[PDB]
Amino acid sequence: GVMDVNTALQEVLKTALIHDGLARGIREAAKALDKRQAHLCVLASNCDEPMYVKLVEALCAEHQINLIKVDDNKKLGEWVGLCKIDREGKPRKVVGCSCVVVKDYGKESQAKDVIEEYFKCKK
Amino acid sequence: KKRKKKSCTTPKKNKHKRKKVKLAVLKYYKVDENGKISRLRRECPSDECGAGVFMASHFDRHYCGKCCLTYC
Ligand SMILES: [Zn+2]
Repeated sequence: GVMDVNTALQEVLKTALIHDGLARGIREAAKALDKRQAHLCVLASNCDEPMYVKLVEALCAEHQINLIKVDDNKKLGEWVGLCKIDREGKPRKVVGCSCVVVKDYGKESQAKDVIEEYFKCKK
Repeated sequence: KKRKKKSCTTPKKNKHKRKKVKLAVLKYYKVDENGKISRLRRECPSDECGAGVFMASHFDRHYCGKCCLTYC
């Protein structure tokens, strides 16, 4: 709670691939949403595709799934892990995602209060 | 024996190169400005991949890639 929601994404997505609970990319995300097995959806607003946001919003509106935004594309690679890390700690080859959907969480406490209570506020 | 090098065949076989289709997710869902969606692809009634896997709209049959089920 001491950190805002912009840092909860760097710990809820960093502790979910360990337990393999994502549908990274658009087609995996669409499969997860149509499978009724989606809990969190993450979008980057930097996608210039017109039909991308429309269908993602429509699927996230027909189903009762929380919608999130990050406003940046490439950096999401570090939130998910599509980067080549160096020995010094330098991620060089970065490929960023546009629609990442969570299906399960891990075992941590720092992110269990920051963004997980940002849902009912919208009700 | 002794090596005789006969490499002659009916030219050379070409390995099937797949076609790079961009954003194939688009054509499965039709989204209007009102929010409601329409499913343009008919779906397979199975258990291994039901609820999310669409079939093939060919000229005479519907076909699921994963199930290999064909409806004529
Ligand atoms: Zn099938």
